[PDB]
Amino acid sequence: AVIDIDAATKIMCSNAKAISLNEVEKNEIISKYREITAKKSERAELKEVEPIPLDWPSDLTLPPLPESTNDYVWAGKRKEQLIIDGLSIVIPTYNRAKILAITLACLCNQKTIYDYEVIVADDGSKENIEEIVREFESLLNIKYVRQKDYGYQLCAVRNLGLRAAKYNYVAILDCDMAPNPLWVQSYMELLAVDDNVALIGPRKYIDTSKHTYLDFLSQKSLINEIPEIITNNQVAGKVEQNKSVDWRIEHFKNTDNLRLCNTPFRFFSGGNVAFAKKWLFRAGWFDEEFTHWGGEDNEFGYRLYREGCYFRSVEGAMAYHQEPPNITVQLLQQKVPYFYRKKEKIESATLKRVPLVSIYIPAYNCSKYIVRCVESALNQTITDLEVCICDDGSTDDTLRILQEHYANHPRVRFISQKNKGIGSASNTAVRLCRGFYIGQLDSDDFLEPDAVELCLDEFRKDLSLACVYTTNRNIDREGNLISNGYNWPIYSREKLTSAMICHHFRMFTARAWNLTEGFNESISNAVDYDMYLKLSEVGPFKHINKICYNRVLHSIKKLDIQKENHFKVVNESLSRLGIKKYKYSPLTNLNECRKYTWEKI
Amino acid sequence: AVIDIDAATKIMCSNAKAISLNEVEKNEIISKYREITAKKSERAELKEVEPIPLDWPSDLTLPPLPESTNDYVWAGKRKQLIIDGLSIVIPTYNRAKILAITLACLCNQKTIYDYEVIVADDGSKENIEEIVREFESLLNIKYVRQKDYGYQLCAVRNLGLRAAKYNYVAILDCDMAPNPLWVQSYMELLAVDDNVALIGPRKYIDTSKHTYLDFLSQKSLINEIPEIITNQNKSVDWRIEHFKNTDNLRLCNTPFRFFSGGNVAFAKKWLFRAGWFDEEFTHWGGEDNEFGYRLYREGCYFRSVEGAMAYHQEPPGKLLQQKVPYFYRKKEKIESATLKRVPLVSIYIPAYNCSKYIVRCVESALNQTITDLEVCICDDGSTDDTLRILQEHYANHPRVRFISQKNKGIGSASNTAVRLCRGFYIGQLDSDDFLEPDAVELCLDEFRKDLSLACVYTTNRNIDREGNLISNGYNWPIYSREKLTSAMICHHFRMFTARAWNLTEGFNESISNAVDYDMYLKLSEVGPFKHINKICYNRVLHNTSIKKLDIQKENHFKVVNESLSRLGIKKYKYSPLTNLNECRKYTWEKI
Ligand SMILES: CC(=O)N[C@H]1[C@@H](OP(=O)(O)OP(=O)(O)OC[C@H]2O[C@@H](n3ccc(=O)[nH]c3=O)[C@H](O)[C@@H]2O)O[C@H](CO)[C@H](O)[C@@H]1O
Ligand SMILES: CC(=O)N[C@H]1[C@@H](OP(=O)(O)OP(=O)(O)OC[C@H]2O[C@@H](n3ccc(=O)[nH]c3=O)[C@H](O)[C@@H]2O)O[C@H](CO)[C@H](O)[C@@H]1O
Ligand SMILES: O=c1ccn([C@@H]2O[C@H](COP(=O)(O)OP(=O)(O)O)[C@@H](O)[C@H]2O)c(=O)[nH]1
Ligand SMILES: O=c1ccn([C@@H]2O[C@H](COP(=O)(O)OP(=O)(O)O)[C@@H](O)[C@H]2O)c(=O)[nH]1
Ligand SMILES: [Mn+2]
Ligand SMILES: [Mn+2]
Ligand SMILES: [Mn+2]
Ligand SMILES: [Mn+2]
Repeated sequence: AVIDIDAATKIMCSNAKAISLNEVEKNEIISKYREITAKKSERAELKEVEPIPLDWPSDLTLPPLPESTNDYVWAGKRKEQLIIDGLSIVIPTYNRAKILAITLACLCNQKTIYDYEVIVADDGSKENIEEIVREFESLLNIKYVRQKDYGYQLCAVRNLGLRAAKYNYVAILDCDMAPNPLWVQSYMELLAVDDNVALIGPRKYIDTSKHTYLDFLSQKSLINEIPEIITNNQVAGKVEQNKSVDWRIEHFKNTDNLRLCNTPFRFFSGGNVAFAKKWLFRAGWFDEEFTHWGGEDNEFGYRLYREGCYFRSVEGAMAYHQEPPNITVQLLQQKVPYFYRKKEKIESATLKRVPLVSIYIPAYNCSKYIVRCVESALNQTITDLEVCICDDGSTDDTLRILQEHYANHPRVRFISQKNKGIGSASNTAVRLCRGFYIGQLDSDDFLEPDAVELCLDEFRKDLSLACVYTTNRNIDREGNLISNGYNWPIYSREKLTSAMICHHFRMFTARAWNLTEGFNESISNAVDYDMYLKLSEVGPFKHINKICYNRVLHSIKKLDIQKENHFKVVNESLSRLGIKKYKYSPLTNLNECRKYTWEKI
Repeated sequence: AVIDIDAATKIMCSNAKAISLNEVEKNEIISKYREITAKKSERAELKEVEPIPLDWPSDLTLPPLPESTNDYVWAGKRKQLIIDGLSIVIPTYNRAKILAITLACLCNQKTIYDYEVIVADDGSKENIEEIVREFESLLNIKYVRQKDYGYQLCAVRNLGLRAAKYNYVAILDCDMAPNPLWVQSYMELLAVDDNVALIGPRKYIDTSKHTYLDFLSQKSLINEIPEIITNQNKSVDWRIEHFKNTDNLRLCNTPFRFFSGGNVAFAKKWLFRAGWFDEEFTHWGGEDNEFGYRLYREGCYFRSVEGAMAYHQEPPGKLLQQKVPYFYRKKEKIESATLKRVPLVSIYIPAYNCSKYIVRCVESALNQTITDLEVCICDDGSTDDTLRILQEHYANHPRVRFISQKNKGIGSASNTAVRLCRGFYIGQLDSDDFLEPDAVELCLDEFRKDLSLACVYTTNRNIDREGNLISNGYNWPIYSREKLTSAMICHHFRMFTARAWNLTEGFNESISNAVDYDMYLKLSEVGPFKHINKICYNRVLHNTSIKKLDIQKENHFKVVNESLSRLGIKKYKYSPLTNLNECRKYTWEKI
């Protein structure tokens, strides 16, 4: 032999090539994998303690957490000016002019206080769409965008309009989705209060066939009067017809309009939605790689979620789908890791467009202990992950080593930058990660073969979890054991705002991270505590009591005053919670002391 | 019952009003101003020195400044982008036959970069869609349309630019038939340096005799057709004469004057940075010229390309002053003065607990020999009432604008105050200090005398927190970059070009002190400085600094210099010649 890349990854690339590597080889490598990721994290010393420090004030109560990952009421509380100009409404159209007409009519009948433009988006229609639009030029503040015919390009056309949209609030409407008179108002009135929430309107099905667009401009309510169509469903051999309905509405009333749902994107359907345009630049636009089978909605909604955008249902946004003359799970799979992606076995397992996990690593001068650091994650029971490193202007071979090692690794990705400190390094690396579950791994340390896996099981139990940390063992730079890391048994916010109990190896929901101000780039240290204190405000944490992190154990007078300094700021900075009646002051005037006192002000 | 604002402004807010003020009420106000501003800055002590620090390494030569504010070659040297392609927004209004010919010419483009054609239709009566729809199987053509609500050129240009999907855009009046090497000539340059906007030359020709089809088969006809006389010996792009003297503008200092939305190409990033086209316009110009100005102010460069020739087809039987002070603005007197929309000058004041000395500050800016000036104050999360003072003082002032943010250092307040300013000439004014009534004028003069000039600065005399004049401020007789890179010789009052600033990284929001020395150092690289040897600044002198902080002060200092490691200097390090903390003596260690 000589040198190489992990077997974990080796197998996936093999399972990929349509030309089967000889079983004899494949097996030999799989085994080598199985044995290198065989050890199991060893549980830790079972302790016993005071959940919420007694010293903790009995008049102080941190702002209650959110009741789910999409709880927008709680998001509303989070205090923290905007321009409420108008609502650019994009209507994707492929022929059906006589219908776009009706939809344009029901858009003339809008009783709202907001300015709204209608952007008819034509994706290479055959019928003459511009003819229609011109007819309305005298009623709506209408615009027309067109792209040539090159297939089914809804995502592409959706993008044109949204691009053409001039306001800060966009809305999307299939050309067959006739809004009700209160559509604009309903969306806008909510987008004006919270712009971090993507309103989703419901729908009903109507056979608008017996009418022309004139009937609607006339009867400015006719749209709410036309009977919902009926469906001839086949139930076990014999026919059963019922009133076709929006399958989502049932779910809407059972989640308080998705305020409690932990997977709102499952209901996001671009045929009638509204949101702040800023999100397009944050989570991207509709994926044009999607064919007519769909998935683009969920996949888009997912990325909205992964950034921190919320989801909400509006009844005032009811749209009417005009009657046109199964296995979605296999469509997301690749681009939506979170809820949908299920584990494959190394044998049949294969690389993923978007990894389920992203191990970020801030690296500065971690010369020799960095190739050990990266393989400690590439060699994990969870094969569906990636490693993103950020060279913080190392003054040593670090970066050079990363290249002659990972410059072509399908599962590793780095980025160099001029040294800006540890707070930054991270932001840069985290931003590099494309996965939903994100863990921390410093340069000189290294993990345990099932660290990531162990955390992953905890996220799956409570999809409300924002973070999950394990415990660690203090290690010799050389690699020798010399202690077991501090391990506070149970997690609670109070204990956190009293002492840094988030032992190392941490894992957080990218969405949760995005709901935070990110890493603090102006402090020499206390970076971890800050980030994780910030996280505690976003959601609950879960601690596993096993040793999954091997940490190297690596104080000149003046310095110290900084450390003490930083530590207390962090807790104070947590004024974010709108807490001003107290203050976490030191109790002593010593450097290495951490004893604190809740002095009132 | 009496109590109000200030003079100069008072008048301006009048000369504007539509009710003739009793010349009496007025007059006195005018004397107020005159005597309140009739003072002039006394010359500064005369010193004799040696221009370049005699310690300057012979083998150290500072990278040469640009030859003109728009020297894109220099810019080029200084120092992965996604070169997706070109988005060509073609503003259309009928002339459907001409469009067809133009589109036909874009079909014959010989280039390697990918491109798209967005037809921006501003209320055409004719069937533009038909023409677009015709060129579908030849061009990636998108077609956008807005209703006829008048002459909305800018409007439509923006609609299209918004619809652009690539990182590079281009505009071409519906009748501007591009030459075969157009798209290429632009991308070629755009891919190497996206901080320079490309201006294309034109030619007027007769097109009626043809049909868009001719140009499709005769891929080389638009070049053979004869120039005519549009409404010498024929009609010629007046700009072309200038394009060959200024070395394609590389030497021009008012490049925004040759900017046409009929034939240009630039990095879309600019729309997002200098603003889009100003829809507040009517039937003619100003836009091309005003948008270009803004670009200019945001550090953009203008370079006329030749290969981007375009042919202006002949039609069938068919304002600025407010927003542009750098060139056109005319220093007009007070009694007939006014409030210009876009100001010519802006004064930024980082504020932090200056409650006791702030009104005295802001005021002085207004009470200047200059009328077209503004003040942009940024309260850096003051603890005291600073903010309230400002509020109930200028919360309505038609020449003052302020803002609040949690205290984050001086390097931040600046980057925020300056980022707030709207004028072209920016001057620094510290809260507790106060300027002389003619300092914005003096500086303003020097700038008039030279446009290569990036910054002009005077000198000052120190003051007692209260007002008692203490000692006269330091003064280096003559400027030079080599000197500033050896010790802060850039005294206080300091005015620099908005553009200059924009060519820099702004203030350092990470250093307790030296910020000042870091900006004018960052600036000294972008352009030349002029030094007015007259006292125009009165700065308070606040006392006792305990050793510890004095330990970082000297630290920052040196860092600032070295930090000017952007000049690509790798062999020298500006180190100390003493471990003492308040010492500033240096040595050039050859590394
Ligand atoms: C009520 C509902 O479940 N609506 C969704 C459903 O559409 P539907 O299954 O209701 O079919 P549909 O034809 O109404 O959806 C087509 C929508 O896409 C447009 N179109 C169609 C063909 C074309 O070549 N270009 C084009 O832009 C057309 O303008 C219309 O707005 O499934 C789609 C999957 O893509 C979208 O997620 C729709 O929002
Ligand atoms: C190459 C050139 O010399 N261009 C400038 C010159 O054009 P011209 O004097 O040649 O004016 P023009 O008749 O070519 O019209 C200018 C452009 O505006 C468009 N248009 C016209 C009327 C309308 O209601 N909507 C509309 O979009 C039209 O398609 C054309 O693209 O002077 C104008 C003053 O405003 C513009 O600065 C043009 O950029
Ligand atoms: O300017 C820096 C300094 C440190 N680090 C990294 O931040 C982590 C923590 O710092 P270090 O090991 O030096 O001490 P630690 O902070 O680990 O206790 C390690 O990844 C360092 O490699 C960094 O990215 N940039
Ligand atoms: O946290 C601060 C501290 C000061 N300043 C402003 O910084 C400028 C210079 O501050 P300082 O007084 O320290 O500078 P000096 O007056 O000492 O030159 C003054 O206008 C202050 O009002 C600020 O914006 N933020
Ligand atoms: Mn449909
Ligand atoms: Mn370490
Ligand atoms: Mn013209
Ligand atoms: Mn001061």
